[PDB]
Amino acid sequence: GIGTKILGGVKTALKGALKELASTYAN
Repeated sequence: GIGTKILGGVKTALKGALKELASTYAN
Protein backbone atom coordinates (compact mmCIF):
# COMPACT_ATOMS: atom_id res chain seq x y z
CA GLY A 1 0.00 0.00 0.00
CA ILE A 2 2.80 2.36 1.03
CA GLY A 3 5.09 -0.26 -0.62
CA THR A 4 4.10 1.80 -3.70
CA LYS A 5 6.73 4.36 -2.52
CA ILE A 6 9.65 1.88 -2.89
CA LEU A 7 8.12 0.05 -5.89
CA GLY A 8 6.03 2.16 -8.35
CA GLY A 9 7.42 5.54 -7.19
CA VAL A 10 11.18 5.44 -6.45
CA LYS A 11 12.00 2.69 -9.00
CA THR A 12 10.07 4.69 -11.68
CA ALA A 13 12.02 7.81 -10.66
CA LEU A 14 15.41 6.06 -11.13
CA LYS A 15 14.15 4.24 -14.31
CA GLY A 16 13.03 7.53 -15.92
CA ALA A 17 14.31 10.78 -14.45
CA LEU A 18 17.72 9.77 -13.01
CA LYS A 19 18.41 7.49 -16.01
CA GLU A 20 17.66 10.33 -18.47
CA LEU A 21 19.41 13.09 -16.44
CA ALA A 22 22.60 11.08 -15.70
CA SER A 23 22.73 9.68 -19.27
CA THR A 24 22.66 13.16 -20.88
CA TYR A 25 24.99 14.59 -18.22
CA ALA A 26 27.56 11.85 -19.01
CA ASN A 27 26.60 11.84 -22.74
